[PDB]
Amino acid sequence: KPEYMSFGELFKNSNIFYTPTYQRDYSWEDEQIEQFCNDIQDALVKKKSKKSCEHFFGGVVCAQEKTFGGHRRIENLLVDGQQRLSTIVLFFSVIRNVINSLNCEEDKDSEYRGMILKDIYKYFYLDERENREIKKHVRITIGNADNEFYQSLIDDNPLKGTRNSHELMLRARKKFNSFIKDDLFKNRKISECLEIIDDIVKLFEESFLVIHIVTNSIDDAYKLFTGINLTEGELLKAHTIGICSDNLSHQRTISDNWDAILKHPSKKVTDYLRWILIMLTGNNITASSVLEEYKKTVFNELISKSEIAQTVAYIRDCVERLEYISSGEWPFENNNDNKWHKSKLDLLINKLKHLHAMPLLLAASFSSENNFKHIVNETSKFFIRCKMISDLHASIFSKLYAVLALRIHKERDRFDISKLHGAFNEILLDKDPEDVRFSTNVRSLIYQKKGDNKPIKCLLMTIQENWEWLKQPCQGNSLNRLKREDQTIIFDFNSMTLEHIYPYSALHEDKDMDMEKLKNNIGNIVLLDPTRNNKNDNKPFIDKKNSFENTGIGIHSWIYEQKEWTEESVKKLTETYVDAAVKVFSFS
Amino acid sequence: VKPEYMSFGELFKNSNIFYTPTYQRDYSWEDEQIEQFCNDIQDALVKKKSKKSCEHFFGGVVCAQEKTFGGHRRIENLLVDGQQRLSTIVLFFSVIRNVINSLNCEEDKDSEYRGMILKDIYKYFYLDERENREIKKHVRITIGNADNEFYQSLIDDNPLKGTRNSHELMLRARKKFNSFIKDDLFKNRKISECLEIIDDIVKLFEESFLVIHIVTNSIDDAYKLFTVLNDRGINLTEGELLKAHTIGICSDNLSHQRTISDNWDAILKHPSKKVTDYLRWILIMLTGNNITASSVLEEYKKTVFNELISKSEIAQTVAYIRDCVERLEYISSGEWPFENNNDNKWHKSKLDLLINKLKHLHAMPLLLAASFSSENNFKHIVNETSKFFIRCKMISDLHASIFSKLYAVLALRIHKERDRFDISKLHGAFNEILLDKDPEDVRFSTNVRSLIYQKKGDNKPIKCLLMTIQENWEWLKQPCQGNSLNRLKREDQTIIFDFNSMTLEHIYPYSALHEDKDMDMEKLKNNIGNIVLLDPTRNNKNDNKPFIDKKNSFENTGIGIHSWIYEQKEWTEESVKKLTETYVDAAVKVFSFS
Repeated sequence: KPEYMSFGELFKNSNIFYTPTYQRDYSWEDEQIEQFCNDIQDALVKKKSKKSCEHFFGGVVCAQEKTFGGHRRIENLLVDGQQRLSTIVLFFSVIRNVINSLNCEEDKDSEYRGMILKDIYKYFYLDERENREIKKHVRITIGNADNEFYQSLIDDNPLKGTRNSHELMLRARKKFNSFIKDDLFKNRKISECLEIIDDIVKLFEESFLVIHIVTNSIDDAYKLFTGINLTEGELLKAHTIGICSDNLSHQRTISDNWDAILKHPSKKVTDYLRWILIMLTGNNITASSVLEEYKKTVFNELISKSEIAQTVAYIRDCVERLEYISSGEWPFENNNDNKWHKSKLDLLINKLKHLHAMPLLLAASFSSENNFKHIVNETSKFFIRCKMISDLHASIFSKLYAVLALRIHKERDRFDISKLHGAFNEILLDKDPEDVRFSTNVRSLIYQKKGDNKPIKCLLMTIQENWEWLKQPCQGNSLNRLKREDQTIIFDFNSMTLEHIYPYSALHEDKDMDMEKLKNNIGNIVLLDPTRNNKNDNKPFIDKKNSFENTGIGIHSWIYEQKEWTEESVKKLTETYVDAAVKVFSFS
Repeated sequence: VKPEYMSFGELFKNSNIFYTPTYQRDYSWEDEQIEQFCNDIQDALVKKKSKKSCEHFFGGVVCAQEKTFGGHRRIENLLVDGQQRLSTIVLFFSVIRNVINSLNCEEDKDSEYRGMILKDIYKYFYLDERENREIKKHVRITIGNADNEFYQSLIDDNPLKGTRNSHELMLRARKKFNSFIKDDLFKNRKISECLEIIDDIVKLFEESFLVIHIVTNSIDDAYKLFTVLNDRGINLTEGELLKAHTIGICSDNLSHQRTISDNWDAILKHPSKKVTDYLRWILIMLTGNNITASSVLEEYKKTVFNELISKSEIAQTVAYIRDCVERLEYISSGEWPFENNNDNKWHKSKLDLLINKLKHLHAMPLLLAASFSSENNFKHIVNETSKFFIRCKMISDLHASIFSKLYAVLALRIHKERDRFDISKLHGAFNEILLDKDPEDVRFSTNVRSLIYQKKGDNKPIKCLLMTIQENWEWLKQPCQGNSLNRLKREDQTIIFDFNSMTLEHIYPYSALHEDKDMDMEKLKNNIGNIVLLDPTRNNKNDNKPFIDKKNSFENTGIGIHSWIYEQKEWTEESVKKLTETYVDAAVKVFSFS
């Protein structure tokens, strides 16, 4: 059935290729350039026996093809594949330059070299006659920052080179020379040497294929895979400037702000833009539709008052913050010690990798620093209960955080914390009526023999930090809990100690054969004190009691009181945990 | 100059029969995918009231082979990308069809506008194969083993009861489509108006909602078109693809097919990214030749899953692949892989640093191979690698390819040598790189020298440095011996620093009161020569006041550089210069492997 075409065919036909405006810099590194050569050689090797067909880079995606509006005969707005075609040309400039310097005394420069040279002419130029003049254009033109220098490389008279991409090209060529001269020519006579290049020419003609896909617009091409060449950032840079046509001032402001955004690499740009939008709109917009939604909501004509110019600058500022918050780091200046909350932000996204919260936090950062502080803290507690302890589907977070994120964006410092609780509370009533699913889970928590034990550690740590408020006689309201919570201790999971009250590993003297069934149950587990008290304990309860004498951790009191630790005392702690778990992870 | 497209309707007007590949992944769209599917419909409906309503959705339905000569129905299509979009159209029409089950016999529109629109839309559900004697109408979309049972039932409006999370998603999708047409669209509309929009719905899926049908040559090829950067409704990964290829080799010994099939099943439990990442890091370990993401499918096929290796080892490897995948589940998130009974907390903290705090994923093939070595060899690698990464990436900024070969080769050597590997190899390996990229330590040295305190960050670079010289201080001081193995033996493991509670003090004060504000010194204030770590426990810094009124901080403390600082009379530009050199010197010694 299917129709495929070789790379030669792409250049055989009268095609001219050119990149989009805002085409990203060349990005092929040695990993790509080696693979490009080794692909060749596998197929040279296979030549001796079996087939060399390779479906290279299936898909050279083109966005328009004007036969009367071309650059020369058929313009192609290359959306994906530019690198490959670009380098292929580069590679052939190397084949031409190596060959041209071969000795070639007898019947080669006379014959075979010239026959090879006409067959690759097509990778460099396309001749066209108007009357008596043979005007001839180049077959591929790359990004604006690069093209000038690339062309230089193809003319084998390179320019100096002003940036990374220029260099990345220079190395690929350096590598190509080594690949032909050293790795393929090796030790061979000119006739043996041409024979192998004639096979390279023939590979690109017959064996190396792609699917040539034509498309109606840049956006449609782009939609085929929603980012070596174009991100949403580049498309928005373009759209956004195109909106500010008359005002040549607003443009330069915008171009600059986008360039600062586009510096950062593909994945992070797109992910930031998504998060930013989710905030602004208050909807869990899907990855593909981000490009579309940006234009419908944030960048449009009713919108289009050169507010867009302001918004672009707002995007940058958001990006500058996200570089802190995406890596778990505090967005505000360091003076306020604020270490305890700083420890939460790190926990929340470096340790538990709860990125969903991002638009929340971003919007939070545009509120007050106290707000940010409380939002981070609480949003942890939520995530812990909801997905560390319970295993709810993450879609719980999607819609919740988006409205919140939006709320906070409008309300800023007049945003009040209580909104967060009610918000969290709603959701938790719906999915957990009487704090009964949360409870059953906390109850069925087992210590892990291999983990860092995040889920148990999160639970203990947090109740401990909200212990004082647990034992305050009445009300225990969540807003009071947030005012009267312990921030003096910054718990490190790496140095946290999780004690087995009935010992983890007991020998014959310690016995209790059917207490062994009980160990690992949460009820047989306490957070030891990491305050200077040093937890070098392996023994039975009676022996190891000094561990709980008069220490900073709340539940240690009642653990001391026990003359012995039995099946029943395990049940008695389990419920104490399960209880405070509920009061401490509930919201009002 | 005109490019080809086709609508979802044209797709279905032809005599197509769409099916998924074997092992096609479970249905994965959630409320954000469907809330978009719907908002797409209404905007086009709102744009119908003025301008054009064209819209290129899921451009790129990609089939793998075609047969019309002899078909189950006329034309059969193996879908490798598109299924999920096409499936929630069949779903969404089934929902319109039950919403035209609202007004029975009602006023000359049933046989006119309801019987008609039923048949104009009949096409998404069944394709009438008239056949030799008996009419055989088949369903026009099939979606791989897990769902198809439950799915077929739902469109019919005779739903089964869910057994998987996927089953719920479709059930939610149905339920949300219900609500849309009745509450968003039909909301106070004369049923004449209502039919008018149901009708104008089909017209979009006829004329306005386009795609690009691509026909590929093989499944591999269809997948190659997705080699780079697509993330929604993944129907396959290298994992699923590899399961077929590996089964296809181990077929005529069912013993292997069952053990194989169940392992990949266990593997393929994990979400696709983790799967393709894990698969690469293992291949790298198995070859010692770090290989482009874009080539993992093939390099698995001509290396560890070839025909000359068709020795039933294949099934043992696939099992091994799963051993690794279990391990990688821990290491990947910085969590210790061994039985954590034997405390080893300090090294645990270094793994969490390396993977969760500094994010040096490049190391996974190395870390993985080491986990198959002694837990000692593991301990030491995580340690020494964190040293090398701090040096090369956090302080210096050598480009990440440096690591790519270095680790690939090391991971093999560790895989091959196992528990009788010796650390001095890892040091040598590291040491060769530094002899190459930084022969006389001058690059690393100046980078250290020009480290500045950050007004906003966590200061991870300066912290990585001061903690690490701090932790190796009794070795920096000893009557000099200078051996990397020596350092490793003598190294302090008694404190476990938490970046969140670690304190960086400016020796000349951060914000100095004018009475104490020397101006030449301010040009230095944030330079590392004026920065020191503080005893985490014990003393806590709160004070931005002058050196002299501030000397109590260093007196009899746990951290070595304090002794010298205590000994000063004043804190001059000259004393700064001196410290810089000390830090530069400590670094060069603590961060080398000779």
